[PDB]
Amino acid sequence: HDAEVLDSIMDRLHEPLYEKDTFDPNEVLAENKQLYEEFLLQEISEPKVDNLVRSGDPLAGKAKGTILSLVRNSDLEDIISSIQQLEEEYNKNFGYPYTFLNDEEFTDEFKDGIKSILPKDRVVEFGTIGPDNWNMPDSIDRERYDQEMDKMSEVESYHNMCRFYSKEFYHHPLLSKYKYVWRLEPNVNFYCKINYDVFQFMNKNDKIYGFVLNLYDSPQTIETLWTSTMDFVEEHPNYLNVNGAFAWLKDNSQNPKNYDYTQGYSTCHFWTNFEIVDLDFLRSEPYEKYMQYLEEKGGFYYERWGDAPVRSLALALFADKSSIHWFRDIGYHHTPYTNCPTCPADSDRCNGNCVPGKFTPWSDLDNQNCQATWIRHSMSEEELEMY
Ligand SMILES: [Ca+2]
Ligand SMILES: [Ca+2]
Ligand SMILES: [Ca+2]
Repeated sequence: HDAEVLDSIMDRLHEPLYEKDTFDPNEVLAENKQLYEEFLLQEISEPKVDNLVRSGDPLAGKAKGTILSLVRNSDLEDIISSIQQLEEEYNKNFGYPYTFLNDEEFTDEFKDGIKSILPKDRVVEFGTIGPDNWNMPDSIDRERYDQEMDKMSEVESYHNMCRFYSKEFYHHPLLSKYKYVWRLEPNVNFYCKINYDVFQFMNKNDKIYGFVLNLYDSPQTIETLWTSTMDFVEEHPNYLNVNGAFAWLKDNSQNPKNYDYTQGYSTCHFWTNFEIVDLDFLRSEPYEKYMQYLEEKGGFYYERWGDAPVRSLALALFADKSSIHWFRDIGYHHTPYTNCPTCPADSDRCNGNCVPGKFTPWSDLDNQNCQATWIRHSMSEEELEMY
């Protein structure tokens, strides 16, 4: 980068978005609820773009994409619930395959249970994760881990999962053939019909990532993630994209404590239990190098670094934010949050099982919402008018 542009990014990354003590977080919270509400109460239906691929168009079903679920055998019924909703609101008209991964061996009953609730011609693949692509690596000092996890109270397997979903899933052999994943978790809800091919929408409009919910994280899980990340970026300034979502990373105005705790990160992240992702990005040098650097720091184990903030940092820093799409139209819930859009009055696109704009039923969690920051600072001119 031109030194001036780069310098100006570095400056922004080293200072809070709003000067300390020039704002009251409670007023910021209210303003932000209001901004969120304006978007959520707007009547929308689908992206206002040219190229949407309908069900049965020649391009429908032709993206190299899969729906991906990381599961244990005991998740069978919960993942079935999610699958049925996904099929009902979207995939019954497009027929993308499912890929299931598990750190243990899948049982035949899991597999048959899955197959029994999908159409006969729906393609499903089940893959085990090699122990060496899951387990705590040798580079981690286990007693140091045990010590840190003693204080922090945890399941080792949760740490493995976070790491796996940060840096390994996209290397799984079953995924080598795909460019796109729609990540699906157990026990979620979808509320609204999607009548265009989501992957083709991504490809045709150059979106590398899609999300529905955007949240604050727990700062104690990621104590040195941001500081380490800052040092990484200073060693690889060429990985920065000039239109990174830098303000979103630096917004200290709603939860200034989260910012102080991390010494510079809002903790805002895409809530990755839902994600649509272009794997070219995760396979690209900046993302792979960042993952190797976090692997070397050990924070996946010495701290509790979630795949969400990790993914989000990399997306914010190494890509143009205008390529990150907020799927406002995908009504979605995973406890305790819901993205529930508003339809025109005559529309049956949404099934009526979510209350439009009701982010969570527990108003104490309202300040975990980071969507307003995303709207205010990260949405490109195109994204702002896209619905
Ligand atoms: Ca400067
Ligand atoms: Ca620095
Ligand atoms: Ca430094």
